[PDB]
Amino acid sequence: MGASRLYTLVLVLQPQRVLLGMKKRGFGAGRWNGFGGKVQEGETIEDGARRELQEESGLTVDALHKVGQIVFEFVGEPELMDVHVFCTDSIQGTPVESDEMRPCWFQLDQIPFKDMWPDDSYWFPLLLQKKKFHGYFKFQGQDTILDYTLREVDTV
Ligand SMILES: CCOC(=O)c1ccnc2[nH]ccc12
Repeated sequence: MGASRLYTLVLVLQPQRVLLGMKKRGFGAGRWNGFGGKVQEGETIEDGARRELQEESGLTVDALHKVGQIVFEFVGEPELMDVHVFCTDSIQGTPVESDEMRPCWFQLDQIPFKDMWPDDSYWFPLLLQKKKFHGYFKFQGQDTILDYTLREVDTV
């Protein structure tokens, strides 16, 4: 309940590896993550996903697929974060470093969960298993999960 703000998150997932970026500034700096950000006025959610992927990594894609939705609450912040998660295996181009992100490929048994947001350990396996999901995570600061829910869905 309450006003929420729209965000995107894009995971480039190939058969034996996944592309992540080391966030170089701002919110989440110092952690590996997918590519994304705030959705702007005048663009769809999926347009916003492609825009952030191109700005942060130089990549474009043929198709994005909806895989999940995660709602974040941060203690003492008024806006909830409504994050729409997408995947793809159809990249056009070679990934390149930006002001915001330094991209690297990881093997699927070497995903660096110790240096990622702590909710990723819960929902990433569902992404890897190609299951669609709805998550909720309540955070105190950037390290501590106070409450969460997670379930599989038919419709994202
Ligand atoms: C795209 C904006 O997503 C983020 O703000 C965020 C916050 C907390 N855990 C997270 N895990 C992955 C992303 C993420």
